[PDB]
Amino acid sequence: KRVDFCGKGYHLMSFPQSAPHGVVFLHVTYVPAQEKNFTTAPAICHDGK
Amino acid sequence: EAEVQIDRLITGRLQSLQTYVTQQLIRAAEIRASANLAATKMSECVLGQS
Repeated sequence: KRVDFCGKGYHLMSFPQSAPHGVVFLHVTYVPAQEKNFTTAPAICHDGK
Repeated sequence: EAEVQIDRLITGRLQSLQTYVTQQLIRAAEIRASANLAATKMSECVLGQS
């Protein structure tokens, strides 16, 4: 849940692999794109509520 | 005798330099640890919520 600890972006899982004198992690991340603009409001008034 | 005096001076100065280098190495290790902690805090508390 901590940001920028395993990979860059939201985290899904990881797989380890061995090395001659170490370990190599393969992290699977998730990255959004293809945005829009829209228009927003914080709340909606109706019947005084 | 000049070889003897120069040898004494050289070995003393070399020992002092070695001690200084060792102290610098220890300080560098400590500073590296502190900077790693600072980088972790900056990356996790600023770009997100803890």
